[PDB]
Amino acid sequence: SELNEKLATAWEGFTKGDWQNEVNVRDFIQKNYTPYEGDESFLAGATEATTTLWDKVMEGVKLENRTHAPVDFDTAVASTITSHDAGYINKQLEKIVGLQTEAPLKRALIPFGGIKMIEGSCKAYNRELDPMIKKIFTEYRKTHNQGVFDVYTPDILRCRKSGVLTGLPDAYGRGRIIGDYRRVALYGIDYLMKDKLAQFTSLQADLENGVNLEQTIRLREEIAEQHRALGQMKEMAAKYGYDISGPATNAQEAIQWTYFGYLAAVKSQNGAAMSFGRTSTFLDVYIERDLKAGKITEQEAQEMVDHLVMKLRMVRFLRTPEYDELFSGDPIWATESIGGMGLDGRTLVTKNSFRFLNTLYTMGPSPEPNMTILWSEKLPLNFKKFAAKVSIDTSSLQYENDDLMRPDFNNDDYAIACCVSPMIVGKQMQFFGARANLAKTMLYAINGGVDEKLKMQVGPKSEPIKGDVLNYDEVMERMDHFMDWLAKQYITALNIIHYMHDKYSYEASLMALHDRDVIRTMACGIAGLSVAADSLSAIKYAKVKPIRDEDGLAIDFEIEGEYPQFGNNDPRVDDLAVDLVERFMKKIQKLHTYRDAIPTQSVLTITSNVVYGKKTGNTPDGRRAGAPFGPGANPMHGRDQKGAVASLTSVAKLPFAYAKDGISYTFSIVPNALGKDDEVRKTNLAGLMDGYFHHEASIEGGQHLNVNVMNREMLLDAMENPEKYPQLTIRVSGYAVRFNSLTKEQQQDVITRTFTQSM
Amino acid sequence: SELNEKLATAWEGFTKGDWQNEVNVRDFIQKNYTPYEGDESFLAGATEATTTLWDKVMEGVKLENRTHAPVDFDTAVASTITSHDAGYINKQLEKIVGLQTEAPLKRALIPFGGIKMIEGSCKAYNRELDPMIKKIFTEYRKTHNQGVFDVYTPDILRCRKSGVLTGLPDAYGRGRIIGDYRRVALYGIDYLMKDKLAQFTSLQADLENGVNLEQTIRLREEIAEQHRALGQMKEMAAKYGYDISGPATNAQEAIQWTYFGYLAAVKSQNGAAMSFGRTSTFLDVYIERDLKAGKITEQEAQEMVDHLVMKLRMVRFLRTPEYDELFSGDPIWATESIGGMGLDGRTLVTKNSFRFLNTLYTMGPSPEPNMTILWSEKLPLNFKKFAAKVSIDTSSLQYENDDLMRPDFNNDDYAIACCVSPMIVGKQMQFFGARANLAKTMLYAINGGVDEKLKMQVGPKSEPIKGDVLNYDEVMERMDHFMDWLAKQYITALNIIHYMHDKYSYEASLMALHDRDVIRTMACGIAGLSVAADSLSAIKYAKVKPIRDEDGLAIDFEIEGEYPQFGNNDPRVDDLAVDLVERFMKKIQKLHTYRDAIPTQSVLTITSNVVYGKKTGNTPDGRRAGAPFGPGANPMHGRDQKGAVASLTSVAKLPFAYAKDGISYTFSIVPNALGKDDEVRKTNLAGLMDGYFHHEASIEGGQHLNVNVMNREMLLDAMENPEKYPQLTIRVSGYAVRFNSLTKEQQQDVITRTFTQSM
Repeated sequence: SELNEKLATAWEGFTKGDWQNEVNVRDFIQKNYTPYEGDESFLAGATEATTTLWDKVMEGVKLENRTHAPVDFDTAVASTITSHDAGYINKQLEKIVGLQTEAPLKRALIPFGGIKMIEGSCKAYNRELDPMIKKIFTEYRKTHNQGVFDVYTPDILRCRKSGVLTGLPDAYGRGRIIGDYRRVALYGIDYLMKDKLAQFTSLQADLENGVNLEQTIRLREEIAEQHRALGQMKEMAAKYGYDISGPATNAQEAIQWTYFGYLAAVKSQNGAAMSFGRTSTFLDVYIERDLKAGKITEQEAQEMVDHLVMKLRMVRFLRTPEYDELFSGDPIWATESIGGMGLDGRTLVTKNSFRFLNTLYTMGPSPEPNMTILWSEKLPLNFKKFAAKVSIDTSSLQYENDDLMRPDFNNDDYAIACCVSPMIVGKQMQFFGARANLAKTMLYAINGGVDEKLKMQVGPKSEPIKGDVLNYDEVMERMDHFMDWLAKQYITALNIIHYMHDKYSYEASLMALHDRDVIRTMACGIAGLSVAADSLSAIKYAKVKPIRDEDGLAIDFEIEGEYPQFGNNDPRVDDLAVDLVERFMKKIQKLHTYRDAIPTQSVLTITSNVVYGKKTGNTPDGRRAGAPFGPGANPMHGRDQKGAVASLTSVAKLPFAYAKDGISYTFSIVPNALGKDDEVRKTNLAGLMDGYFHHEASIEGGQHLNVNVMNREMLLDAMENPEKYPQLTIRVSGYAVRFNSLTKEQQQDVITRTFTQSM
Repeated sequence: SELNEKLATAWEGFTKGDWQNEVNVRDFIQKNYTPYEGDESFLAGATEATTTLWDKVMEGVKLENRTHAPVDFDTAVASTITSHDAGYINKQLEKIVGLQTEAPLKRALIPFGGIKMIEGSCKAYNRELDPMIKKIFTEYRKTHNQGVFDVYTPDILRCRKSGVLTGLPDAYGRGRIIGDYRRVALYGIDYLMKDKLAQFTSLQADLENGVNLEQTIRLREEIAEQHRALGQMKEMAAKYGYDISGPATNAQEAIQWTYFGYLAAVKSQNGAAMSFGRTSTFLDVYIERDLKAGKITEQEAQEMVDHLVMKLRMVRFLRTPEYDELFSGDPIWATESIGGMGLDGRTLVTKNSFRFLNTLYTMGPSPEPNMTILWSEKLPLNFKKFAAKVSIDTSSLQYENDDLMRPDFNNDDYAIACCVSPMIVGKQMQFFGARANLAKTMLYAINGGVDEKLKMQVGPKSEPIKGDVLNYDEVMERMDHFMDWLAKQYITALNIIHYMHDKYSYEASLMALHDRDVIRTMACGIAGLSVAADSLSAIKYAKVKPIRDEDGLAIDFEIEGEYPQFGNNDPRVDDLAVDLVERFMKKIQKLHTYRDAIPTQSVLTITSNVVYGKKTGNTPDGRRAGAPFGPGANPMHGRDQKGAVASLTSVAKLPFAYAKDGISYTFSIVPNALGKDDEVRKTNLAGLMDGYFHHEASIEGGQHLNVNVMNREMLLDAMENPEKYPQLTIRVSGYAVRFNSLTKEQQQDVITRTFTQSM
């Protein structure tokens, strides 16, 4: 009798399945969603409530961009799931409700991660931290930040300072965790609490029998803290007049219930990336049903989605200036995975798939949510064209290869965390690790571990390369060794980091929405792949000569001849990049990791391409000192000159089999390069992607693609006239950003990047 | 190899040894202490400052005893090593300084252990907990209490309620840890901090190499927290005008420095027992030197010791009424190990050994410190007689077998924690476990796990004996099966308990005074040994008729025929006891334990003999329901009737080899039973102990002995006239207590115990 009276009332009309007897969101979707292959013809426009609400919010957004600072934020309250009272923009107009604090865009204090960062923010934005809060989180409640720096080695500290291993999650929430928020809409809190209680009890035997004693005790307490979090979710909702103890009854509640789950998360955790998951299709099941019963109109459907997506555009977090340069544009990464194909061949695309992209029109361009299209050659052409259309009109979408990941996971319910990190919802998470500086690692190989800017020993002491002319084999050999060292220091830092985060900032509310046992990966990132690969190409195909100073340190390089650069579909250099990705992966792969997280790799950088760039001296490839690296796996600025097809082919060659955490690529192409009119552009854009993502047994294919369709001229104009593009949005590294939210220097990077002029 | 000046100066005149190049307090003592074999002839009397100070303090002590409540305590301050300002009794009179709070006897709040207990105290003593403190330690900083109850099993909860496993360290500091406070006097804080930093660095390799990853990270953070604690010790002292960064320069500083180390501990941790260690002889080295240089007089020597011992008489902790009945008499267990013999044959007895016992005269009888004489047949007779004399005059001393433990440890620098738990100072500690109700375990065996009082299924559901007469073999078989169950539940509870204590209440300041790696034992206690052993005798040498009820539940027993009772040297009852001790040990010995603590056992109860007694129904031995068990390993009240030599022989037979955590025995004897005059008494008392402790290759011998020399009549008088015996002190379970500090019921227990009338 797993069919209570409300359960039955709430699920009235839903197809039966295991999902009614156990927690299985995937099954529910499979037995109930209705595939859609039509076009946008049905989409409705914004309601007056929507426009009124959004415009009010934009006023705060303009203030943020203009002042490059928070509109406001807490100074004396420690944020919790239940700490704040309900806040609204206009209670009489919102269909979906919920704010992190009591006021739109006001940022909170999440002290559990560390008190020093909060002080830094207070100082930077001219505000005073409440002395009691400071005392509590320095003497009574130890923070994640304190725990990490109490266990760090001086070597790691040197790497942090020199710029070889900087920006790791030791001063901000680790994130990279997506709780299955859909669960609360489907089952209700009470049902989920009973399920957790069962999970809790299932560990008693092992405990009593001393089986994995410490691991079992840890999991028990975690599940207990999870159970307690679910109860707080209810209290949180209650403050808003909602009772979410039971399952969602209609579309409106399905949306509200799911958002409420996410709200608890962004009210309690600092995560660099707090992704939404794969919810559009799921919610469509409730929308369809209400539509078919004539309980809701189509325009009322969009309104709800709009108000949901609107709240996602309002998620904010207090960050330090240091954080701002590591992750530019006030990012949040409220990622939504749309479309895709099921394992049974039908498309997961639905009307709600369109409703989501339509928020870009209904409310203009927006950086968040980070809407990600799970691409497949088998997608309904109607959808392929419309997505491309939205990309052409807004440059607010990103695409990931569903033909590649779906099979790799052999699951059709996986989502994208942050930029390109895949995970099966509710069953897997990542132990976030920013990225290491691969380029500086090569310089260390040439300078015997001495940093070229600080001139102090950082890497293992060893003899610097002597020749007057660099030689490929020799340089590769020393780099290989220095990469062993990097891998050991990197894993070591992450091991202590995730040990402390589990201890002082366990994300209870998010883990409560996962199975009892969750798969964990140790995601390691690589920055400057293209500067590293080219540098080698220069050395292996041209004559690179080091210019050394009085101490013999290589401070510059002269080049005689030309060499194949990455991104021009030239195996000579591309094979070198493919090789680097492979080496590093095979190295971090041999190290022991905390809680046995499976080491993984990603070619992602975020704004680390800028921070690592200015901390890295002249390199063999020719890049001058202080120059930004390329975003993610992108060729170095302007070096990919053989058009789109070429650059796309080079990147697609990068082995996702060794970069399971994702391979980011930002593609900027001028309007006319795609065609003379939108119909041609839509068709050509789609075509380009089908080729890039083309997955075959002997052709892995590309994994990700940001799509920017614009003219460099337009950006230059924006720089001069901010007030003219309040909502201008652009893809910059695997996520979107409002151009005006960037700094001068960061904009400088963007505008100097490659603007594909032809195919 | 030049010694830093500060060291060379403070160490002027001291004999060289490894102790100057490493942390080795044992070596320092060995190369510098001067053995003493003389008598008390030299002891000086109290100074006027001493008497004035003590009398002032007694006023507060009378208030405590009278009201059975704290004189005062914090309500809004979270205690820390540096949280309070200096407090005094009379700054112009104290030679040694330091109080837990800013006022004599005012108790603090040690929230890290749990907030509920603090609320309970506030409620019981009519005071209001500051709401901010409550909020902080329920929502922001998780406590030990919260963590334990989040992981407990419902079985353990039932055992807790039924009275089979109750009073475990889940609602108060675990204690049983003795930091080598002598280290700060010998080396100074700075030297110790450099040593810790070295320890910290010695773990880096393993860390980087993924060797015991999690254990290494834990130890690193612990050592870091230790290092940070040492620095706080300095700040703490500074508030008193002392700079303890450097080594102690004279006797006065040696004492002050050592106490300062202990003060930090009792200012930061709740420990049930916060023992002092083995310091008297150590301090004598500094006293001798100052004496020989004519820098200090003998009377000035006693004054210092008196002021030190006086502060030890002032240590207080906020406890709940529940705690008060589990550990009666407002105990602290500031245990001092005096005398003993070195491994090289010479006695560790010194003039300071006498100075310490002399505080009993200089300032009257006192429960604290818990002065423990490490007894040896080879002790200078002058000392044996004087100790006995002090016992006869005050009943404030206890004796432990040095001839047994010294060899077992093959170390002459071990101390006694709490009552009878031995440990090599600075190198070993214990994971305290209260005690289990062995008696109730036998009843469960006879009633198939159903609690003979709450009639609920507590133990594993089984069939109760059906016999009309209880048969030993059958009963035992069951008992065995049930002991297995007890052992699993007990170890399981302690495993989670010490896991949480390491997590939420790590005793940083005490561990900072230990080596990098510390030996840990999982100390489990057995209560009601004598009621259990006798009960078996009855069933095996008489006729026990099980008076059942309308469910078959045995709620009483009829006894036909006399039967052997423990404590009368009857191998038929004595051999049962020895066997029980063995069985339980061999059982808990097979279970996996947290951090690999080596399971250990002790026959100790504290006031649990009263709490478990009233929660246990009629037993086969004849004891009525609600009747107190015997303290520790003592025969049940009044059953040992063959005089001293007999009862002592029975107890000495108990196997210390299976009760490594100690075997407590309260021995009370009437004055005339020992002799017609003190000279005879002194000699006879000493003789009794030499026999009891007699250690031979085939005669293990006794381990502990409390010595009470008094007339039951005197106590009866005290009960009626409290105000007449303000300082009356008595041994009650392996520690001392001011008679007036006990409850009516607890006094009731004491007076009904055996008062040996002859030898």
